[PDB]
Amino acid sequence: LSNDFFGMEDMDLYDKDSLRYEKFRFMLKMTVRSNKPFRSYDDVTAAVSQWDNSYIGMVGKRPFYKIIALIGSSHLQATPAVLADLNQPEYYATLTGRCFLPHRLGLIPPMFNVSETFRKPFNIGIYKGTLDFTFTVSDDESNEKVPHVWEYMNPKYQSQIQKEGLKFGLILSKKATGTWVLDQLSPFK
Amino acid sequence: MDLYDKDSLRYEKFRFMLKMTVRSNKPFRSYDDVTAAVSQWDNSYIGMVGKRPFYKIIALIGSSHLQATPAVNQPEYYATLTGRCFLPHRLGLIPPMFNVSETFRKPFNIGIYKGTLDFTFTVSDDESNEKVPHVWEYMNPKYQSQIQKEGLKFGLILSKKATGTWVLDQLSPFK
Amino acid sequence: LSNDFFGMEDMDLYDKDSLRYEKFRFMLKMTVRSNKPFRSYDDVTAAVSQWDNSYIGMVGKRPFYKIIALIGSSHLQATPAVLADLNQPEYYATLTGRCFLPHRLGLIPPMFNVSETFRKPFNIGIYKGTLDFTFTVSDDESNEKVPHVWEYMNPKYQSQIQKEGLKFGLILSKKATGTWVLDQLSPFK
Amino acid sequence: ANEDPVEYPADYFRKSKEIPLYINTTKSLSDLRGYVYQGLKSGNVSIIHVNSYLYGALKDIRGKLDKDWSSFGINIGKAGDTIGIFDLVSLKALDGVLPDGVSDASRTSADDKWLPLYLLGLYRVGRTQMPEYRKKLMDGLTNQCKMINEQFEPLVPEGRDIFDVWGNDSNYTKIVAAVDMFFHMFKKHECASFRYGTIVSRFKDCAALATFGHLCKITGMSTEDVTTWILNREVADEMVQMMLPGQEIDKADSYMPYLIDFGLSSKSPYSSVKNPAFHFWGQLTALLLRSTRARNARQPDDIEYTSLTTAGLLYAYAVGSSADLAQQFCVGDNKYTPPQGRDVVEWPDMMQYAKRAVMSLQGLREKTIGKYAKSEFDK
Amino acid sequence: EDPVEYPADYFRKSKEIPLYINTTKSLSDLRGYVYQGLKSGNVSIIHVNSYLYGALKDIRGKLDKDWSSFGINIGKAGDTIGIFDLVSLKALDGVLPDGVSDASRTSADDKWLPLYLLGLYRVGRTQMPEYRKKLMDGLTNQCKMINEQFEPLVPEGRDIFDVWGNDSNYTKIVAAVDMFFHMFKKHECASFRYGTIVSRFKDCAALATFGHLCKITGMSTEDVTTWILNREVADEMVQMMLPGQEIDKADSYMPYLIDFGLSSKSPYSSVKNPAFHFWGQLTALLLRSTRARNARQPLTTAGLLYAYAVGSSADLAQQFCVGDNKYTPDDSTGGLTTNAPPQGRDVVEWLGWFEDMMQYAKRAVMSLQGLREKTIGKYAKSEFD
Amino acid sequence: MSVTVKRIIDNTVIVPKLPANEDPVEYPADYFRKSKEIPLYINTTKSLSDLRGYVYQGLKSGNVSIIHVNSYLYGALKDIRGKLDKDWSSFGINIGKAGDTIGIFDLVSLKALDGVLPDGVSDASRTSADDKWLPLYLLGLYRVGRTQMPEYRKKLMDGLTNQCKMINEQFEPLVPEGRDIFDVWGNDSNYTKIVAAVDMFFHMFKKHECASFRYGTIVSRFKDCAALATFGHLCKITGMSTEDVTTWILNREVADEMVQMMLPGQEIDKADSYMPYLIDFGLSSKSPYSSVKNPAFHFWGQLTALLLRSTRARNARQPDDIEYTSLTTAGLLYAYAVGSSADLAQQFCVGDNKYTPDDSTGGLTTNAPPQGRDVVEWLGWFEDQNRKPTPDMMQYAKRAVMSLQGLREKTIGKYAKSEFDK
Repeated sequence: LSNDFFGMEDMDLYDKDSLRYEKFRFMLKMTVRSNKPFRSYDDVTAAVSQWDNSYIGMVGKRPFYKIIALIGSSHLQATPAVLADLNQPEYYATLTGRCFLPHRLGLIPPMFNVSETFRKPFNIGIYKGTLDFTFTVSDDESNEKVPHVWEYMNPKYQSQIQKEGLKFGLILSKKATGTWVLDQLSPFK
Repeated sequence: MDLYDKDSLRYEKFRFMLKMTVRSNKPFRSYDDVTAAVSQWDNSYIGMVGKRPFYKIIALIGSSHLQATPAVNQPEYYATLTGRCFLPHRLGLIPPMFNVSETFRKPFNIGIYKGTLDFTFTVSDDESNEKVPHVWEYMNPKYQSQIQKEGLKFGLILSKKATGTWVLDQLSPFK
Repeated sequence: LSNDFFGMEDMDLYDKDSLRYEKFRFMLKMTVRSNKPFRSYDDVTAAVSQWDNSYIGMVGKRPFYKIIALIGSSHLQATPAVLADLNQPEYYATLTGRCFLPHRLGLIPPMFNVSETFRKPFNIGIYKGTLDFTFTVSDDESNEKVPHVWEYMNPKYQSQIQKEGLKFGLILSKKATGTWVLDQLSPFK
Repeated sequence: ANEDPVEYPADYFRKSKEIPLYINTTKSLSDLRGYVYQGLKSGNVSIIHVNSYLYGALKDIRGKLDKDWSSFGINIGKAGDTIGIFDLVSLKALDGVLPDGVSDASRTSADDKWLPLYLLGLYRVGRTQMPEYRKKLMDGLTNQCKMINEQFEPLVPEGRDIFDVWGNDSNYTKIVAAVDMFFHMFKKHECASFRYGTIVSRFKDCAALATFGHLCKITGMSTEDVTTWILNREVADEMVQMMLPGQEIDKADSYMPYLIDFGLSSKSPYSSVKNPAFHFWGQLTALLLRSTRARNARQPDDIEYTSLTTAGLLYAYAVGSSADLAQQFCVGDNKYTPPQGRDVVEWPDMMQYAKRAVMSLQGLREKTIGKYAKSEFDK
Repeated sequence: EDPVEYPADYFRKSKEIPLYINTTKSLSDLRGYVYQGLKSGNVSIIHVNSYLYGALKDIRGKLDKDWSSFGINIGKAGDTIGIFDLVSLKALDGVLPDGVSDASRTSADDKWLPLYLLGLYRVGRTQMPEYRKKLMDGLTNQCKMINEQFEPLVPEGRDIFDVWGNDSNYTKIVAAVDMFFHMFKKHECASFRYGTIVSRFKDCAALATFGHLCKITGMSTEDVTTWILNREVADEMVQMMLPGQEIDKADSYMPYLIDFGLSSKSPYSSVKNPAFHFWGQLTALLLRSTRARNARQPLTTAGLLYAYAVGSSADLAQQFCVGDNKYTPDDSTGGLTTNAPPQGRDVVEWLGWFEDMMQYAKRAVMSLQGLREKTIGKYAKSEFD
Repeated sequence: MSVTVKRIIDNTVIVPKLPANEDPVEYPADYFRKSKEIPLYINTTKSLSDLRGYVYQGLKSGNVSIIHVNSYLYGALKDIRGKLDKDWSSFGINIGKAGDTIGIFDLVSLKALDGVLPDGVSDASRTSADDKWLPLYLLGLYRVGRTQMPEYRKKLMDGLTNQCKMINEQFEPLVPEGRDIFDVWGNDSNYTKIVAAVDMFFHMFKKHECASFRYGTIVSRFKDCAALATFGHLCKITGMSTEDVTTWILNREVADEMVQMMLPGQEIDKADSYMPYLIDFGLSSKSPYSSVKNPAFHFWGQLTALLLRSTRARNARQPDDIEYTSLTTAGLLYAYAVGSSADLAQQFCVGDNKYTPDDSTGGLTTNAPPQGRDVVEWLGWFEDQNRKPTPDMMQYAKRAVMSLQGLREKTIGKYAKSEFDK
């Protein structure tokens, strides 16, 4: 910061963290395979948060990809193979809609309707396996009202969201208005 | 060595937040096992380096204040601590901290016990002029040989100044 | 030194031991063959410390190669052949990831993504056998925060890293915060 | 006004005293390296990102000037001060939106060795429009890059060429021409291999001047004497528009050879489309004197052919049948002595000479000088 | 005839290939379903599709290179990929048949039962009892190579598997399996290529005979297209070679353009490309090719001219030289005006010569013992002998 | 494409392209650029004795699993013995360095197989006398399971039995007379990787005390490289320098076949390299040096070698769907050039005595054989003979193909006797 070196005056367009809403529609496909069923959402988040260990996909959508992974992990419904002993359990989750996310990560570069797939393994100790993703995060220049991004996660899961979001790298801060805002990501992510 | 308090005692006050969560294969037997399971929380420390000693003392207070959930399938422990306090430490100047939370999880392999951990640490600076309580009464310790030894194998090192104020000496992980 | 001869003033870039952090990803493979199983980890350090008796490898990675050898010796898990009486006990260990090593060895030359194998028999008296190595130490310009290098050793072993880490020729010290900074290698080595 | 009026570099430098370079620099070098790298593999790299990365990776202030490098009244450097690539073009900030980017975080700092060279080579590659020359240029580029990196897995896919549009972006052409001229000034630079893929920017859209020089070099006739042979009554105006005084077209280390890539001139007067008759005459004359260069140049259209062929045949016969053989160096004394000369005023056998010159050529070229001569002077 | 549909048009319309299956059943219940259906000859197509999906979820198989095709991001060189990772998966909105579910069948299905189900797909496409019996015997040998008991499930008759090809989902599954095992030839389950190899280049006999012609004439594809004549073979070839169809890439969606449903009418088919198929097969037969003896007859002058041009006028031209010394003596009485074959392969020169072949056709066709009805061999024996 | 193609009704391009009926060639260099190691997936979660019992009882009962045999072969072939004398760098891979002992699997990367391990037929009465002869037998079945015909497989089995009996001397045969299971072992990738690694390791160390294991794995050497092998055989039978031979190839498909055959960055001239195992190691799924991918050169070279009276070129299978006129004419011309007009030129000289008499009536223009080996001069003679081979060439072919009793069906000898013996 300014205490370290000389002459790092910030731009006056956005001072430091000027809040703004980024309208955007999205699409998601997700498939998590594990050797044992996930006892709680804790292990689910632990296994999923390693999807971007080696990030090759589009970088201008990385926070949005993180939040879409968060909603996918929230909505991981099981399959008949997740029963007692049939095969390796294989979870599945798809979500499609439009939402606006208040964030302070700076002006986001324009997005395009391009699909991105991710395939990385995970090893959180007790559990092992791979993942699967299909993001379609693109800008929405229309003016139709959209539901809030945090509304899509039902409160039945996520006993408290302020840390479930952090598990995937997000940084949240409740404005006491009821609309969570994404402050930044994990260090240098 | 420096003339102006190189490695002398330093009083640092902070605002913290803790959400302890420990899981094990079968219920814990002794507090030594609890310490052994917790101490492997920073096998791959990614968060801020300057906040490491404070994080270890917060993990220590979480270990001291661990109560099992009423459900105890697998034993799922839980704890949550928050308070205002100051730390006397001999680690020199520390970088300023911020009001940001950092996540933690490492599966502990202490032999008999299998499980994982889940931390929620929000240690932040506090420049308020209000007098703040000491960290060491948040415990439930025995001042004779317990708090100096229960937290010792977390890497913490304590000393005697004859005043009764436990001052942090040095952090000694895997040593 | 300056007490001996005339005009060996130090440079103004790094005074004597200007501490610096060198972020770097790595990879490691290990294979230790022996006539008898290693009773204690100290014997393992003794058998591996001479892995560079005749050194052909890298200079800018030689301290890094030593620390990688130390981390491999720390995690030298046994094999089913190590059981009562099947064959000679063959050990194996592999580690991959990224880390930053605080050291006072001066500026390091830019490292490349190149692998070098190492082979050398060892004779620590009672124990015979050879070694095997494959390092992939190289720079990492990404801002991605990395775990501390000395953290990669589990606290289960190495009751005193000040000497267990010194068995390989390193000279350790403590930064008065709980982070170990590499002073230098064995003197004149 | 079917063809735009010719613009001279002197007019541009009188209008503006600097060459702007609008780029976006609000990105770290590693971020832009990953951007362009993953775009090259994905075949969807943006021009803004590649220009920004090219600026960020070619800031080599190394290169010590030995002599003054003034050109068009520009104090580029003064005989001893270290100079970089972009100290010869004015740099500004681009106003626009920066695309997302696909940056890879695992890309180390091994880019300056070979990646700018590849990115500049794709500029020269993206002008052939024909599979054979494009494939051989790709082979040469891979050979050049493997000489430095030695791994070089090709980035751009085999199909779906996205680098043909890069030439239509003014900023990319400015960067590539600046790199070319900087490495032309410093031949023995350690990064001189970057010249591959940007030499096409040297004397670009100046084939008429190139064929004039070739004519002056193949006949051995003085460049001041060759211009006396201008005929046909349209070559005269062409040659006059070629040699306007204040252009420094004879200066190698000048801004002239990049009058179109730097944006100095929109329509280069020295181009072949704007100079059809002179190019046709010079190339035909060079072919009639057995020059391997003058068998691939395109035969210009919309110009009369008979008079140019007659003039070229006359000059070729003058060169080939009238050797000079005149005393030129004297030791104190002993100086003195078809028209058997090369003077312009002095000047079936000519068709016989043309037939002798044009026969025995294998594999002619469509629409070029060689095939036209074979169909015209080989009856 | 339906207009030709190209795979590029479909992939422009949609960015994925949907696979509609009903997966609301356990894998064991489905193995019992399909086993008892096959033994009783009363297995449903929905049940067999669901079981085929359930027993072929082998994520194993590590890609070594990028596998892009038609702008579809299949994989990147190192990430493990499954059979169904290259087709989009959906949920079938339909009724699930009751079934004959069993319980005594252990977990011995992934070894040989998908092999049986995919092989019967190829079996139910012949309609020659002898060829069908031979294919069934080969299928039995292939399955017995894995489990070694393999009592045949489908009875001697009762070809319920004939209708299996009508269902789009079954064809999509079998073609996806063929693509996956063609990409991974050395897979441990590569035996499944039996029965699904028929999906490869299905309904594309015109392209196959084009390749056969280019392989049998020695001339490049660049030069064979110069010899097209008759003004229907010409635009036939033009419509065959649309640029963005990606027909020269092996690991692409093109060969399964009809099983994946990418095209309703395959442009490279025989009923839509009759004349070029006939011409190529006739020429290949005149060039002594055993393959050009059985294709159904859907030009003869052009084929005979090309066959005489390529089978008599051998090239024998210098093509590798040591630096220099390359040419041929053109001054050694190199005449070109005679009543003899041009001794070359150029199309224009042979056309000028046209502006002995009976005997050449006779010797290329006679003694062609063992011909079959509607085949090009019978046509050539009746016409060119 | 080569150049553009125009159909003249509207001046439009067609740009034809061959269908992907056969997979394109793959070079080992591309694979080694993609990956810097050769993975080998095995299941090592078993003891050596247990795996030995597994494989022994499976072979005796004819139901041995591929995972068990692969794991046992890894366990019994961990012989680090074998001291390198020189460097063994190949395709940018440092196997060893001039003095360090290396093992069989030190040249292939080792991983852990992801799968379930079969139960097995574990036995405990079999002692540790396995490394002497059991890997030999297990590798010999790999070569045995490629004949696909009993009258050769029986000889191979007898040879393997003798090879193992020379070491163990009891060796009751394990696999029954029928009921083959080793036919499938070729399909598995890890088994091929292990067998090829063993073959190359014992090829580098010929004088090893366990070099007998080369039996049963020698077939992996230059596997599916029939075109390269026949090119070498042709270069060795014609006696001409290997570079002048390639100047003689004709018919316009042999040239492009050759170009794809010897792309420079393939390292096909180094014996201790990964190239001969491009398909067993998985370096290439479709070997460019195979005969199915290279039919024309294989056919032409085999025919030429047969016309030069070579015993090797009488059993090579005649490729299908290729020209049998132009290639045969070119091969006959080559054979008449080399086997009739011997070069026979002065080679070494002592200071002087070099040249040949060119003034002693050295006429050239005649209706006689060129009496040389230059491709251009023989080609000029042939085109002066209007590309119609002389009856003397027919007589030479008849002399070189006659008396060839006991030919093999579908092979080159049968075609030559049916064609050049009218």
